[PDB]
Amino acid sequence: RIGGVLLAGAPGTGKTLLAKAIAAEGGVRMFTCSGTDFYDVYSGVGARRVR
Amino acid sequence: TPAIKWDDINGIDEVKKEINEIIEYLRNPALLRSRGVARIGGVLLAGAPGTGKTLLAKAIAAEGGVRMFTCSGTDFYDVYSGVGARRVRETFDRLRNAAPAILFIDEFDAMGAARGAQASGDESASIINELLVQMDGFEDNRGIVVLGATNRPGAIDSALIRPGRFDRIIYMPL
Amino acid sequence: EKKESQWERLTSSRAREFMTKDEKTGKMRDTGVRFEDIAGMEFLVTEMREIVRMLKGDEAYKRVGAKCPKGIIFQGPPGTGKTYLARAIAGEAEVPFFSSVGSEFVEMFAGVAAARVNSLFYNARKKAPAIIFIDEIDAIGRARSTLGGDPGSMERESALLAMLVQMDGIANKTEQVLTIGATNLAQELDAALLRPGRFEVVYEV
Amino acid sequence: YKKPFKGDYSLAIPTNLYVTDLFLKLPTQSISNLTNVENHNLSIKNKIQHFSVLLLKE
Amino acid sequence: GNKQAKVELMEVVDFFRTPEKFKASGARAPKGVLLVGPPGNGKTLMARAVAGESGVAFISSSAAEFIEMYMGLGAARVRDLFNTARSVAPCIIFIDELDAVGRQRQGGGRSNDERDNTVNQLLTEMDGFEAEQQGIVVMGATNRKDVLDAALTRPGRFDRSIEVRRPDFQGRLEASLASLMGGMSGAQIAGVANTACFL
Amino acid sequence: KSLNFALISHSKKLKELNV
Amino acid sequence: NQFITYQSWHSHGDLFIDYHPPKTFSHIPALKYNSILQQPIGSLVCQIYSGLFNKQISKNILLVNPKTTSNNLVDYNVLLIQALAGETEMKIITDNAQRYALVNRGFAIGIKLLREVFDAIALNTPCIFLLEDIHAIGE
Amino acid sequence: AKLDMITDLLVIIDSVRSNKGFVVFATTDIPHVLDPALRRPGRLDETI
Amino acid sequence: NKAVDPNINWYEVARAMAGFTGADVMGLMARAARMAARQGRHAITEDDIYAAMENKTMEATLEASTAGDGGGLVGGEGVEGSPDPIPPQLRRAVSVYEAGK
Amino acid sequence: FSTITQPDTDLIARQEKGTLFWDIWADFLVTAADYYNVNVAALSTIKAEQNSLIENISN
Repeated sequence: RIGGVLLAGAPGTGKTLLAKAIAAEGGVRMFTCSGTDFYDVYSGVGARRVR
Repeated sequence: TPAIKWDDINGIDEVKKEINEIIEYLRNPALLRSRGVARIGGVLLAGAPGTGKTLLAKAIAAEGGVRMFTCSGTDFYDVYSGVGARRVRETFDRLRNAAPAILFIDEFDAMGAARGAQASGDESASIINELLVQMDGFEDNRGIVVLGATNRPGAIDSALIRPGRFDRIIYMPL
Repeated sequence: EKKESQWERLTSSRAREFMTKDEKTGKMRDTGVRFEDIAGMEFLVTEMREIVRMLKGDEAYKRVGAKCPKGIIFQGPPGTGKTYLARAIAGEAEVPFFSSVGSEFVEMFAGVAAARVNSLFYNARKKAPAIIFIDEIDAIGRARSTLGGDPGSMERESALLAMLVQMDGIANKTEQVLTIGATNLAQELDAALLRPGRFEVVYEV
Repeated sequence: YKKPFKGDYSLAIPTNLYVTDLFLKLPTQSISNLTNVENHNLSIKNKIQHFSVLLLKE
Repeated sequence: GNKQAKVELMEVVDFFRTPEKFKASGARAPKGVLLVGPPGNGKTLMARAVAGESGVAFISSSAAEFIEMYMGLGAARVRDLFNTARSVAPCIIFIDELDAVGRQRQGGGRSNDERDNTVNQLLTEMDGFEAEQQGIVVMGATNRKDVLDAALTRPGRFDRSIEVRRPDFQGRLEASLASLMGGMSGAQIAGVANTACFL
Repeated sequence: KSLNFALISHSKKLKELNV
Repeated sequence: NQFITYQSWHSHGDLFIDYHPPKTFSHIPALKYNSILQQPIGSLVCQIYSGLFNKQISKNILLVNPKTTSNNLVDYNVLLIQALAGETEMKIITDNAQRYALVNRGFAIGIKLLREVFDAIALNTPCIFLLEDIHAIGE
Repeated sequence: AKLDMITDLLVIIDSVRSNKGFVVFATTDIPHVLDPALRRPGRLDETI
Repeated sequence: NKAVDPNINWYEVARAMAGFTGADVMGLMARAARMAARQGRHAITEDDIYAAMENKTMEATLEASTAGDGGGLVGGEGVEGSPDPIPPQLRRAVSVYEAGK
Repeated sequence: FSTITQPDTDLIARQEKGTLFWDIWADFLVTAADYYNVNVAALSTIKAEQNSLIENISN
């Protein structure tokens, strides 16, 4: 597998639109999240959320 | 339910009319509606505590010939999560039974505040949600006035200020 | 019969008792200091002697309805002798004395704080008339600093709440229990201890 | 300046700031002719911007 | 050596084990020693020597170890340490790095509540309703003279302001050479000696 | 406070107490 | 009195859906003299009365009432939105964005609360969300 | 004060367009301090 | 997808939209439909899109020149510093200004 | 709907006995308050509940 892909450019130019178009072409549904969401007030929780 | 007259109070002159509004609301509604006051529930008493307070509210009840209930917001929420919601629920049900009444809550900043230096989790949210729904409506609080004593009205959340909760506010001067 | 006993051991009777016989040997838990070794604060000594003699059942001022202050706060800079003054009031009052510290009412388990202050006050109420001394009440009576979700902040708030309730209790009729709190950071106290019914006397030392 | 989407609200365009000052502020006031003052009739700004119990607390 | 602190340490061990002349003169007891000075001049070694001269036990502890994320744990540890001290009857209590805990109890931040509790517990264990008295001396070690609490530096808890500094000419003689290595502490002196031996 | 009939009733009441 | 303040559809936070407020556009005579208000407010009212607002795409509208009112003597933004909901006889859910201005231990609990609120209001359609003081969190 | 809440408020406001049936009214008295990203299309752009 | 007039030179319009992202374009077409409704049409024209760009610029300036008192810049309001029928001298001055520019 | 979504026998019987216990004979708070209460720790096994109960019987 090619694997992880970095999407870069202007702020919010084509990121979610491109991801949704890719998912629609692949016939799958996104599971979108953020790196800010992978955090909590305690330690050892964000890694568990990543897993 | 606890057990110097109103004319024995002389430290206030102008706000005596605003308190007289509460006397006339408890003694004769639909006269208060003819003066534009559709409803009056929560009334906040602010200023320096120790002056008036219980004396004021007792005089209010003694001039309105009406059941008087005393509670402290300190005792409503101590350590128990979710229990305080049922506490204020049962309080308001008892009040709706004995219903002309002047429930007086003391130390309103125990429950009338928002998140801050206390652990604001499920406990304060549940007790303030129950206070909001019991003060708001649906369960008709006919003849029920809640006099809340506070020292920092700006510390009272934007949930109990919204028109229809505790909109009326009385400042006790010196 | 074991978990309740363990909870009682953890959250009960965490103080010291004075001017009573020892529970194991019968020795009188005395301090040895009276109102003669604390010379230098004579007006406050006269005030504390008046408080003690009024607590002992004086009828000289009950005709006018005078009421003995419920709580008494000793504030001032460190080293002025508030502690030695409290030992002198212990040795002179001859009443069951309950000595504790504000820092002794702190634990990591939720409930302990309130249970300890409740139990202390309850023992005082049963052994009436009694004098309670909590050195450095600012560890308990500290005001809320506008922000924070600390477990210590929870414990401090709960210990406050319980204390405020036990304090307003004594007022009602009740058993004529005098509580004394000595501290140096009195300005770091909350907005409720100063109120009437509560620690209504703040003696500046 | 006055572009459709590029110069919308940006505080980097000085003319937008002049427009806000002109339409929301009370004149401008010029430089004083006094001594021991900074530019106007004012001193230097603060560098860093921000019972007995109540008596001691205050 | 050890600046002029050795006379004070002699006084400490003398009224610890054999008062005699102090009881004849009417002096009761010092009840605290606050060693002020930079680290590297044997601040803990002097207290170890005082305990060895007085024939009492020594337990190594510092104020940083009392800083625990469990609320009340540091105050409980301080209380337990003083209870074992009273059980031992007598000993010497050493508290190291007092500048990390006992500093300016004014409040602020969610890291100083337990710290203020520990300072208040230390205050009520050093003084308070008389529960220890006796021949018990508590020694603390700080690098600054007065940065601690006013009650902690009050002369009823730490009533001896014994100060040590870098060794002088005779101190460096004891531990032509002192002209060359004059102006640094004994730890750096020992490091210089070890480097010279390594060369 | 706004312009409603409660204000007119209050004005009439104040006139009656001052008549 | 058909004006009721029931809890959310999920119920047992507490979204506090407000049903049929007792307000009309006669409460605002300042609406008929505002050229800006007429098109969006009339479009919303006619979409509601036609039923199309049920099946329309959700939209966000910013309201600006400049800070000149003394204290909180009847805010005209909430007055206008309550008049819209009362004239249309439509559920209105109000909230303040100050209550979601929470950052603790490097984490924003108010963001999770606002996301939960925005996902919960998706179920009580058709309705009018009224998020006041968006400047408190959108600084 | 960690102001990472803006980049999540942007996603929260942008998620309303996928929804249907309701209308959101965000009120403010100070639109100048509002984030210009929040004024971008797909977000709180329409202003009355 | 939606209803627009087919006689639109989308290149010339996109030339006028130099410096835009794609969601910006989307929202500009939405407010162009709003301007079409304002002029009284269901279809969007290039005139409607240009009016949408002008409306965005004017709204941006108006939310910098009314934030607390304002004055003059927003005429036609029916309140204090805003006569509703923009006077003939004022509209003559505005026309002369814009014609000179 | 209003008739079928009404309390049944269990809920109605738990509404009168519950009222009688926690609402009618919970007025003994004024009695035990004028004689002696501590409350709070009057939960669990404080053993003052027994003394208060026998004092209520003795009157």
